Amino acid sequence: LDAKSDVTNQLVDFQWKLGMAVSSDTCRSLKYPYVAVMLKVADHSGQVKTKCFEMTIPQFQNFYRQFKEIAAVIETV
Amino acid sequence: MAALTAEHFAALQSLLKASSKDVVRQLCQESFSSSALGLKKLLDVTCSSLSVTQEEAEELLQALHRLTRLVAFRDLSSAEAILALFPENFHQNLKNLLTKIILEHVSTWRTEAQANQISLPRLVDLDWRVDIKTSSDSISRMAVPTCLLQMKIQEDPSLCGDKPSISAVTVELSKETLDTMLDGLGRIRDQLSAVASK
Amino acid sequence: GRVSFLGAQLPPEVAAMARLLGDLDRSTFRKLLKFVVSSLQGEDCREAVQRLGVSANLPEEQLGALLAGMHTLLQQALRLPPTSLKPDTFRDQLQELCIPQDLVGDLASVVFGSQRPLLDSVAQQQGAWLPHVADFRWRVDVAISTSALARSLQPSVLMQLKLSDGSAYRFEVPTAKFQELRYSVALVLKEMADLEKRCERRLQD
Amino acid sequence: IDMEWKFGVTSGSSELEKVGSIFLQLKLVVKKGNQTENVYIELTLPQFYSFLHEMERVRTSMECFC
Amino acid sequence: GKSQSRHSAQIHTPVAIIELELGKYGQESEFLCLEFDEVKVNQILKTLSEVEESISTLIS
Amino acid sequence: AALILRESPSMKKAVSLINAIDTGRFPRLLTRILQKLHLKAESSFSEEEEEKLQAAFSLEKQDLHLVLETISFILEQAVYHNVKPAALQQQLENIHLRQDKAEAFVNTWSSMGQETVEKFRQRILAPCKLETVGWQLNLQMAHSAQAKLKSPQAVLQLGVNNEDSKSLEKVLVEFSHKELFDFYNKLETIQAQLDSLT
Amino acid sequence: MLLELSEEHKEHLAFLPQVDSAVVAEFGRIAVEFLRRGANPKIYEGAARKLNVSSDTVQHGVEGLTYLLTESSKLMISELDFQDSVFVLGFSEELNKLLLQLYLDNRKEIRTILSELAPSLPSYHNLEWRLDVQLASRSLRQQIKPAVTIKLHLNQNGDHNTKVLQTDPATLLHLVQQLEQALEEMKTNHCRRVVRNIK
Amino acid sequence: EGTPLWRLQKLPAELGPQLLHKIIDGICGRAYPVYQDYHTVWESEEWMHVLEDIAKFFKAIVGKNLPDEEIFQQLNQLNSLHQETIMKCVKSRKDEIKQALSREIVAISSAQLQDFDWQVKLALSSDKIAALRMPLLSLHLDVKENGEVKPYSIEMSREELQNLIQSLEAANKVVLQLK
Amino acid sequence: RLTASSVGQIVGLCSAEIKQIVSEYAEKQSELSAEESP
Repeated sequence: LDAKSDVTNQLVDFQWKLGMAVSSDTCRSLKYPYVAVMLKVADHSGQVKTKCFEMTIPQFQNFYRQFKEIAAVIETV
Repeated sequence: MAALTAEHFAALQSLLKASSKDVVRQLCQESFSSSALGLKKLLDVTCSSLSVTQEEAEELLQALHRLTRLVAFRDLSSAEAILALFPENFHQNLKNLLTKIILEHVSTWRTEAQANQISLPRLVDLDWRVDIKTSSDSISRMAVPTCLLQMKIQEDPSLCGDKPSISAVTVELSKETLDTMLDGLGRIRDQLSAVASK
Repeated sequence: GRVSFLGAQLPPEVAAMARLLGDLDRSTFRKLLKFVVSSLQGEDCREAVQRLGVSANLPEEQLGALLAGMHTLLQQALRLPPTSLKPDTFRDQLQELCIPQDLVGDLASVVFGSQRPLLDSVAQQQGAWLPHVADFRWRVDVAISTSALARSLQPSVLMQLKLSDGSAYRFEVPTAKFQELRYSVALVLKEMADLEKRCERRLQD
Repeated sequence: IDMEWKFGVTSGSSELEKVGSIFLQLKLVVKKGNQTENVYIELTLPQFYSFLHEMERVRTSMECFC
Repeated sequence: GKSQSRHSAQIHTPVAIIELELGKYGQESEFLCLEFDEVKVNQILKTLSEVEESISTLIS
Repeated sequence: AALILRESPSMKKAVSLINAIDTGRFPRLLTRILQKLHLKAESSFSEEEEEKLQAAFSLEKQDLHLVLETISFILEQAVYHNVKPAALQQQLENIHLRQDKAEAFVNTWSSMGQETVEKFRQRILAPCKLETVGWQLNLQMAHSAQAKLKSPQAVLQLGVNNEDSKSLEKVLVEFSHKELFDFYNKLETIQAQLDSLT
Repeated sequence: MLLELSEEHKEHLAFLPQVDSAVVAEFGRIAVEFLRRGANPKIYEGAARKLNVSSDTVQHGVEGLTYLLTESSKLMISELDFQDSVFVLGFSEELNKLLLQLYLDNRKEIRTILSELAPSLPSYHNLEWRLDVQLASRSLRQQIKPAVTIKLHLNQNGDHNTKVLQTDPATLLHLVQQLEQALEEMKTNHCRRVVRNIK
Repeated sequence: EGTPLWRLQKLPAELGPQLLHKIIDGICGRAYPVYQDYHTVWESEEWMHVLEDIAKFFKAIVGKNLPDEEIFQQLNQLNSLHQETIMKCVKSRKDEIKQALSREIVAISSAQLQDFDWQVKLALSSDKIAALRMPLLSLHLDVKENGEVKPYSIEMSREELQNLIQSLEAANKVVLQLK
Repeated sequence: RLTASSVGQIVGLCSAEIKQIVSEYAEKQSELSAEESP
């Protein structure tokens, strides 16, 4: 059980959802869009975790742009 | 439970009931390794074969384990040294048998003990993978060496609960830290060599 | 004009049982007494009791009271040593009123039988509050060099300890602290010997 | 970030009266995120020598490009 | 850009490292690290592109 | 390879800055450090103390902090090698240090040098240490399942300092006469082990 | 049993005999202060400033006197034994009387201070009980299941710990019956003999 | 290597519906088919693979709501009989798969509520007073967080219960119109 | 401190493995130092 390819983590699946918050106890017209993500990741033990977090539209587009730049840079060399 | 008393030795006047020495050697090699998992097999073997209760097995295990531990602790490599530990009236036809059994297999116990010494978690395996940092978010490009040392650790099951608790770690180094590491380790190696040659 | 070992005022459990066991035969009572004894060593014997109740057509409300009475009576009886409870006083307190004559023999046999050593041995094991030491292993080192010192040359001791609770502890122990621990242990041994001596001299007057 | 070591010799144990087993202890101050963690390890003589040789190899390979 | 390892003597395949700053309001932040190669990065880019398309088509 | 001093531009800047300050402010802090060089959580200089020292020097905290770090490193090297004061007097002056600094260094090194090495000699690296010992003696006379007892009993408390967590735990143990005698015999054996190093 | 003093500790008591009782009383007051309000070596600086007296030997003397007081109150030895013990120090009879009186007047407070050094064990603090009967659930609507709620408070090394429990009338009766037996042994011949012959 | 269902050919036409429908039942929340029923036809280490392949294929097909032909064409190279079994299985219990998928969407969060139970009681007397007569509602919750089920308990009186019901009804006035 | 005899006395134990390990490490130079530029 020793492999260089896996050092820290490697996500095995990627799921997401799109929804918007309509109302809240402190505000009846909250009404803002949001986007969530669920990551299940595997460590050296061979197990599978589950990490989920929520984002906004500007944060999501920043995420997408950064991954695009990463793809370009990795492709070039 | 007791010390090296007549209780143990007189209780040891029951070991001739076996016909084959293989059972004797199995008992010898499982009593020296006293533990909850390793004791239960002795309990089952004795109760099933010798048709005795639990006390006759437990006290006999106590005696045999204590004898093995004592001889390993003292490193009694001469048969006459073991002869000093017995009374005259205790069975000599069994005393000589025990002496020969102990003498034949001493090195196994002497060596296997050193692998069970208490200690901090011990390395068992490592791997490394040099990497180059071509680009990052805060800088478009570079070419910088980097190291990724990965290691394996085995901790005693007792100190963590019921788990084996074997963990893996990864540390990302740079040039200066590696240089300091190597200088210190080379200094230690030079000290060891000087001691050897002195 | 004596005080029974069962307390100044008889508990309701045993008092009620006195009327209940006046019609049961000897064999069923003996089986129940055997089951109660087997319970005192910590074994689970519920199913056999249920089978006995089913066989003998006994309401649970009466079987439970009978079992409680016997268990409490025997527990209070076994607290004292045989030196503090003679058979004479025993059956005299057991005085026939609401009592069979043929069961006290079984009571004496169970109390004064070959099972009494086992009951005392397990009973002795009930007097414990805090964990006991299960094992003790050590390792003495001799530090030759260190990062902060070219040559240390400081003896040290590594200690590991396990307890019946399942706790495992490992720690270092320098020499001075070890000497303190050894002196404390010796002092405790000496004071324990002093108490052992005083117990005989200060209570046999 | 930081490292420490201790090199010493064993002179006995619970089950062996006399033994001269050498050992080495390490402490690694690794920056586990915003917090800090310490990793304590023990090595034997051959393992320490192999570790030193592997670090020498890594130093050789880490200065190839520049 | 990977170079080599303990046993392997020559490697060129690149990787990407991303660390995520996650934390619920009023609590200490956690960090998550991940590894990637070309194929997985392409798959993640495709999934994010589908997310964007779904965002676009639901306005009308 | 063969250099007790790692001369570098940082040290050149350090000697350039240090050589200017007069002898009237050097010895106090330098002696204040030797008693606390065995700690790395912080120096002997609190926020207000370093503030007033900064006001006296009237430079940025960076400069005085770097100078203090360099002095601490020099002292750490000296205690690492256990050098005689003559070695200091000879070598520090070689790197363009004015004589007042050298005398302040050498006098302080002569003052409390062996105390520092003795302090380091008792340093420990493992994350757990035994710090305090306490015990209580009781006589048990009766309990639920028995009565008319005259049995002594003992309790020991062990102060284990969890230096990893900067916290202290306590272990509660209980003994009888036989168990305590066995423990005492084990400790005596350990003592006999420690007596081979005379 | 008797304070047969150690030679090295005695050497630290040489400062007081060369000092008048007027400052020995102040040193005893300082020992009481060190026990109660804590120790501050800055008081050595104050003493040097106000008396031009070396701090090291003053610290030695105060610590030695405090140690004597602590190990004298730690045993509750009678006054005659204390007088016999200090007869070897070559001290003035007035100073001996002052020491004996100072020790005498501050024994109970010291023993109150020392009792916090023993091993800390869980200890009872308070108990609260509530009675309730279950009437309905999500599966049964008409029920009668009486139970007794208990909140037990325990103190461990200076903290407050709470436990939430439950019990039934028969078990509560058994608990009371057993605990009544628990505090009935101390009125018996064995316990009386043990507690009387010892003191 | 073609559609993930390629590993299903080894199983004859007769034992298809049982495996498929029991797998769908396992997806919905019931038990999954056991090894000792079809062990002769597959190996465990690959039985797990085929199980996962079938489950994920069904989930994707139901979620994306493909038309008849595209589902039909993907199964062209299967057994002459398995194709109709698969299509009929999709046609029969598509709604259960959709319900399970919608439930799993709520799994995208820190914690989820699994189930609960409430008990009502009448407090009669306490150490403070012996005329209490306080009705108390006990609410038990089993909420799954991370990867474990954490139980919780809440004790409420009439006022707290009324306020909670009021807030939940305020939320329900939005939930009902959002549909 | 550990007296100079103890410094000498420590030799009586560790020489069992130091003698072999240092010699082998010098022999390990065949793969470490003797030939690394083939």
